[PDB]
Amino acid sequence: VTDPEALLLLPRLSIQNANAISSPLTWGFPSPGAFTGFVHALQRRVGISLDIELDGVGIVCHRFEAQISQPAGKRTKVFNLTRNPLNRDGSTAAIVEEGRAHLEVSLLLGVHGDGLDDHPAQEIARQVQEQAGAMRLAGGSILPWCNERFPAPNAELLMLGGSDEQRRKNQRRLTRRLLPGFALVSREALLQQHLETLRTTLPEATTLDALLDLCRINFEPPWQVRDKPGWLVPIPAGYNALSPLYLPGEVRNARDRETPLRFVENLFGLGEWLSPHRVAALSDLLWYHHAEPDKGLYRWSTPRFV
Amino acid sequence: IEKFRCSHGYNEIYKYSPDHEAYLFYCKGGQGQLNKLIAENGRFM
Amino acid sequence: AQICDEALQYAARLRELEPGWSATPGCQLHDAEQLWLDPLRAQTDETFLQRRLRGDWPAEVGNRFANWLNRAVSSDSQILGSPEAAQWSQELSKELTMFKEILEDERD
Amino acid sequence: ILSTASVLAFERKLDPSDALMSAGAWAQRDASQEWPAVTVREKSVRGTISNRLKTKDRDPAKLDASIQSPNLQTVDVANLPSDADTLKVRFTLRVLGGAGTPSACNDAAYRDKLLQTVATYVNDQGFAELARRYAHNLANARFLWRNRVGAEAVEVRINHIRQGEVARAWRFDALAIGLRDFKADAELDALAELIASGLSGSGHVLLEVVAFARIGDGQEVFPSQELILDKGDKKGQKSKTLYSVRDAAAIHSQKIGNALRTIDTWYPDEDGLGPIAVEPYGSVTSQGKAYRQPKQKLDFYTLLDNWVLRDEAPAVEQQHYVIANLIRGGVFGEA
Amino acid sequence: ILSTASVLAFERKLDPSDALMSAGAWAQRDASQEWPAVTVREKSVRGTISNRLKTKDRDPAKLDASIQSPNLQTVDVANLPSDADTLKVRFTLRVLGGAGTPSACNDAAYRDKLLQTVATYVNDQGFAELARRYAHNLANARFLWRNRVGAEAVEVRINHIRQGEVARAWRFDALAIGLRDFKADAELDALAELIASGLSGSGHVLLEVVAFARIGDGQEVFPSQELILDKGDKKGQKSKTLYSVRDAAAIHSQKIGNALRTIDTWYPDEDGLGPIAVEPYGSVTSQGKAYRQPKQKLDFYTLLDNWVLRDEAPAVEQQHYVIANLIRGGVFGEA
Repeated sequence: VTDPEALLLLPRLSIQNANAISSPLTWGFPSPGAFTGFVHALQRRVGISLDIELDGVGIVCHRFEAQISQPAGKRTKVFNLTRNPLNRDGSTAAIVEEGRAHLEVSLLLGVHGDGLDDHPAQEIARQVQEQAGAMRLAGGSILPWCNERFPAPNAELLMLGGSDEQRRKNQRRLTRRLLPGFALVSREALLQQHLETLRTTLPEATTLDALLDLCRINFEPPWQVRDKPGWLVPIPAGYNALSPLYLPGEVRNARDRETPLRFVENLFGLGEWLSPHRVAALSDLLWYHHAEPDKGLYRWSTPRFV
Repeated sequence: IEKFRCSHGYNEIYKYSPDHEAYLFYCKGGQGQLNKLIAENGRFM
Repeated sequence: AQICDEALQYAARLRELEPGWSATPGCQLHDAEQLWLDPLRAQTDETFLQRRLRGDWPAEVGNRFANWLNRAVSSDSQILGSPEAAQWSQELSKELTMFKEILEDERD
Repeated sequence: ILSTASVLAFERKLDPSDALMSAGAWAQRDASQEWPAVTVREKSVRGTISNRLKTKDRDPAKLDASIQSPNLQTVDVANLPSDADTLKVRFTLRVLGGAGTPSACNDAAYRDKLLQTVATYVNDQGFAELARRYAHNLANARFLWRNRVGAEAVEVRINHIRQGEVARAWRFDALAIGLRDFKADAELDALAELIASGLSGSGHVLLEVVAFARIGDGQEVFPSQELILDKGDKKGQKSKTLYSVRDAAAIHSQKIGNALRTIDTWYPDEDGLGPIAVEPYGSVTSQGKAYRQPKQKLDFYTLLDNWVLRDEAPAVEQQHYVIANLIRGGVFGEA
Repeated sequence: ILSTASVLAFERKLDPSDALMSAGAWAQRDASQEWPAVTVREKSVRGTISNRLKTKDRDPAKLDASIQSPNLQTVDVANLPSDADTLKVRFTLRVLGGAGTPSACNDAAYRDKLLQTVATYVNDQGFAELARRYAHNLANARFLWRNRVGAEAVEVRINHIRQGEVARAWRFDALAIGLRDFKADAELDALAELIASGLSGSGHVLLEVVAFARIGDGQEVFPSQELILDKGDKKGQKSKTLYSVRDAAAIHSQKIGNALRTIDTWYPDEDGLGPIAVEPYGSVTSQGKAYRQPKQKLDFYTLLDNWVLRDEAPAVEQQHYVIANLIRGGVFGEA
């Protein structure tokens, strides 16, 4: 969509029990839809008051730790669960496996609007930080950095630079700040061209199979592993329609009766974990919302990446 | 030029190194470990 | 580019994580680096090491890293006689130039 | 049927020690108990390439570019002091005895046959040629390996050490006694009888062998040479490290032992090439040629198996060689 | 067929020692046995940037910011004392002989052919040109490498050391004997006959070479230079280390040997460029050029392989060069 007028940096945010179950096919880091919905919840809660439009999100993930455990004698992993309460008779309830993970991410969220000129930059930065302190990011509480050495503050970098050199200079200053992490971007063109080459190899190939080929460490005979460009992962890239769009007060047991509902299903794209100084433009690497509601296809990606 | 040399009475496997022109001590074992290492790494360098 | 990325990554996580680069002194720390102790020399010594690092701008780690990275190719006489060593050196020089350009701006 | 035992391990008779090389001045060798040791120190060498090129590197531009980036090494070097012209190499040698008895043997019948064979040898002819040749290799300072090759005068002093002190002293001119002839001498025969009584188990023999060599003031001496890590860069390469026990250069014990065993003048090839060391398939590493190959019937293994199993006793020279291999020690037995 | 041997190691004939440099005053050089040694001491140096810039550092503000921060070093330096104008450089040289025999050689047929080739050379013309040129490089103090270049008067004293004392003493004026002409003399032929009898194996030759040089009071002398570890900070770098054996400055033995070998006036390029050191693919590392490249048929390897294998004996100058390489030593032979 539209380009950001400024680039706010929420600092290293600790999330204690995020949803490690991203999707029915992927586990690990939470879905980027969690971060885009979080930024839209931030806009819904302070962006209408500071007259700004917080839009887009850059995911950095300084550290990650899934609450998993590899069982004895297996190559796979399982999830450490919680003990839910008993039922009304004292019987143990049926265990529903939820993944939990401890994250330390920082969010490069793009901000544009008329509120940039009305308030100081540090003022709106402190406002959205004090709002995000009372929120949750993927089902996990945001730990607010109390009584450590020093709180990591904000810096709203203005994307409009007086030069190209000043723009690259404070961009390099920001990239040094979010440097111990690993930026997550949407790489769907590489998945599409990998589909084309794999279809050239053997026809009627799905890009589900191209995704699966880009995930696995496949071996080749002369033995040599297939090289992979970068840290290629599968991500859930939004939802696809399974149902016609129902009326607000038509579907039974919705969340609300003023919003149209539609039964949907995940869409598994591809993402790439790269170091944040590779991109040379932090105006990119932001995850936006692309609905196109008449067709379905509610999805998120990083447009203007390459 | 053989990649492994078993010293037979002393139960030592010597693997050829190319930097210095000599064999160096690889592991212990006899003919079975020698044949298994030949099957894994291939002889004749 | 990836090996430069994780070298800068290792340097960054050491430089922000621990004060261990200035934990205990001696005679041997390979102190000409001055990148793994960025807040360990300026946030503690005000004019002793911070003015000895901001004007000097110690970014010389690129050529020592190139000497370490030169081991990665085989030391074959045909590999050095062919133009593959020339292509190797020009791409390595470009990537150490980028490592230089990111390593120099540590005083901002 | 009397097959060969699957294990045989013979322990090493003629045990020498690490030979500690110290330095000083000739004409006071008799006061050489406080001579300072030769220290191994580091110098740094720089050499142009001199190895053969493999017809691909014979481009003159590539050759000049290679010699413009020359090889920097450090080397361990050991020299005499600049006021000292004599190298004293002092070790002790134990002659144990009980040569044919193995330290391990599966077959009891083979062990009885081997013990009968060695005892038949010793009764027919004692350790009299073997100890004569060992006493020669103590007398001519062959254990001075490259420290002997240009020496002005070498002199060996061998003391038989009884309960605390010298019981009998020898003193030889190690250059008059050649490196290739086993002659007879009144003192060499006395040392031969002492090593004979040691190898026969009829006495405890411990010799203290001291060898002085006129090399020259500050010249290089050659201790035994170790093998290097090669974990670091190619300029502080450390291309050569030398042996030293405690800040004092030394020759390895098995190098002294290899020079002691150099008695085999009975190999089937030409005898003008001198004695070689007693080895099965009697081989010399410097020449890279294995005399006593098993295609001919003259290695240690076929001679021992013909002597013990099927009673084909070889000629007296070849059984001297077989018993010298039993004195040398080792594991002689299959997998 | 007679292919070349796979290993070929020749031991170094003409062994020099580390050239100890001490200091004193001229006209009492005859009492120069208690002269104090030249000590290697440290001093600080502060340098401006003076190397070439690669058209990215040619900004004036960047260059001024560079010259604002100068580089600091401590360097090892060796000077004469302020009351001594003469540098005495003293070493011993041991001439061994037996130049044809390799110390390690695989093919016995190649070894016999190479021995026959070198014996044919020695019988046709002994070590007489080579010893005359080695005696010149002893006579003119070429082993004083940079300590010779500004000296007012250089005098070399060479003593043949027998059983404990001087058998024959020489004394040369090393500046009248040039660095480039191998002329004839009365005393240089006596030294050439001595080095001839040493290299022929017909006698033990140990020369004590002492060279004096009028440099000047407190002037800098130039011992051999070690290489550094490069481990500490940019202020106390210790960027220069000088060789010393025990608190006494010294030139390396291989540097004295490279100055002694500088006899090769038979390389195909111009002979106004002087003699060079005897190397295979005869190369001077200062000049960065390799004379006797293998694209011409005048390196050591193709000359030796045409002489020994296929009997193509070269001109007597080239076989002087080949036998000078065999005196030089080396690791010859392929892989």
